[PDB]
Amino acid sequence: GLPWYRVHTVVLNDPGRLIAVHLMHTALVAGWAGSMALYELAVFDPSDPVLNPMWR
Amino acid sequence: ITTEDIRGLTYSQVKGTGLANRCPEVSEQNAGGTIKFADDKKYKVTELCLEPKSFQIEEEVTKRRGETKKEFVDTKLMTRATYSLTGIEGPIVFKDGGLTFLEKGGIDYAAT
Ligand code: CLA
Ligand code: CLA
Ligand code: CLA
Ligand SMILES: CC1=CCCC(C)(C)[C@H]1/C=C/C(C)=C/C=C/C(C)=C/C=C/C=C(C)/C=C/C=C(C)/C=C/C1=C(C)CCCC1(C)C
Repeated sequence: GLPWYRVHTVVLNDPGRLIAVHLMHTALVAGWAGSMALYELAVFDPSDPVLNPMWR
Repeated sequence: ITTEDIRGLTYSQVKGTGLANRCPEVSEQNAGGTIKFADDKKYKVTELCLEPKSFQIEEEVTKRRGETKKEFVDTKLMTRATYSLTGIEGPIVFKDGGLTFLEKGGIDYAAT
C-alpha cells in the first residue's frame, strides 16, 4: 500500500483535509509556544537582571 | 473622621464599611490649642490610635545567597483591614529630664 514515508500524501489532493492538517500543525505550534512560556515562567528567576539576566 | 462624627454614627451604619479601622483626627476648626501639663496634676494618654497608611519592607535587591544590599519596597496588604491600633493609654511621668509616655494598655498590636 502506501509506505510509512508517503502517508501524508493522501491529503495532497484534498484541500479541505489539507486545511485540516495545517490547522492541526498550527494548533500544535501555538500550544508549544504557550507551554514553553509557562515552563520558562515556572523556572525563571526575575530577581537579579544585571548578573542573572534572562539569557543566563 | 472626627470623634464628634463617630459619636453620631450608630454601630449599624459603621459595621462592614471599613470606618472602624480608620484612625480619627482633630478637626481644623478645633485646633491651635495647647494641652498644658499643670504641676500637682498627673496626666495620661488615652485613645492613642495609629492607622498605618503605607507599608514598606526592606527587601534584598537580588536573590543572591550572599546579598547584603537592601532597599525599602512597597507592599500589598494581604490581611484585610485589621491593622490599625487603638485604645492605647498610659501615664505621663517625669522619668527623665523631660516628660515621657509609657505604654500600658490598649489593642496596641496588629498581626498583619
Ligand atoms: C513544511 C515542509 C514540508 C512538507 C509540508 C512536507 C511534506 C511531505 N514530505 Mg517532506 N520533507 C521536508 C519538508 C516538508 N515535507 C524536508 C525539510 C525534507 C528534507 C529532510 C523532506 C524530505 C522528504 C522526503 C525525502 C520525502 C518527503 C515526503 C513528503 C510527503 C509525505 C511525508 C510523510 O508522510 O511523512 C511521514 C513521516 C512520518 C510518519 C514520521 C517522520 C518522523 C521524523 C523523521 C522525525 C520526527 C519529526 C518531529 C516530530 C517534527 C519535526 C519538527 C520540524 C520543525 C522540523 C509530504 C508531501 C515524501 C514524498 O515525497 O512522498 C511522495 C518523501 O519521500 N519529504
Ligand atoms: C480573502 C479570503 C481568504 C483569507 C482571509 C484567507 C486566509 C488564510 N488562508 Mg486562505 N484561501 C482562500 C482565501 C482566503 N484565505 C481561498 C479562496 C482558498 C481556496 C479554497 C484558500 C485556500 C487556503 C488553503 C489551502 C490554506 C489557506 C490558509 C489560510 C490561512 C493561513 C494562515 C493561518 O493559518 O494563520 C494562523 C491562524 C490564525 C491566526 C487563526 C485565526 C485566523 C482568522 C483571524 C480567523 C479564522 C476563522 C474564520 C471564520 C475562517 C474562515 C475564513 C478563512 C478564509 C480564513 C489564512 C488565515 C492555510 C490554513 O488554513 O492554515 C491553517 C491553508 O492551508 N487558504
Ligand atoms: C518554519 C518552521 C517550521 C516548519 C517549516 C515546519 C515543518 C514541519 N513540521 Mg513543524 N513545527 C514547528 C515549526 C516548523 N515546522 C514548530 C515551532 C513546532 C513546535 C515545537 C513544530 C512542531 C511540529 C510537530 C509536532 C510536527 C511537525 C511536523 C512538521 C512537518 C510536517 C510535514 C511532514 O509530515 O513532513 C514529512 C516529515 C519530515 C520532513 C520529517 C523530517 C523533519 C526534519 C528534517 C527532522 C530533523 C532531524 C530530527 C531532529 C532527528 C530525526 C532522527 C531519526 C528519529 C529519524 C514539517 C517538516 C510533523 C512531522 O514531521 O510529522 C511527521 C510533526 O509531527 N512540526
Ligand atoms: C524529538 C525532537 C526532535 C527535534 C527537536 C527536539 C530535539 C526539541 C525534539 C522535540 C520536537 C518537537 C516537535 C516537540 C514539540 C512539542 C509539541 C508540539 C507539543 C505540544 C504542545 C501543545 C499543548 C500542550 C497544547 C495545549 C492545548 C490545550 C490544553 C487545549 C485545550 C482546549 C481545547 C482542546 C478546546 C478549547 C478550550 C481549550 C481549553 C483551550
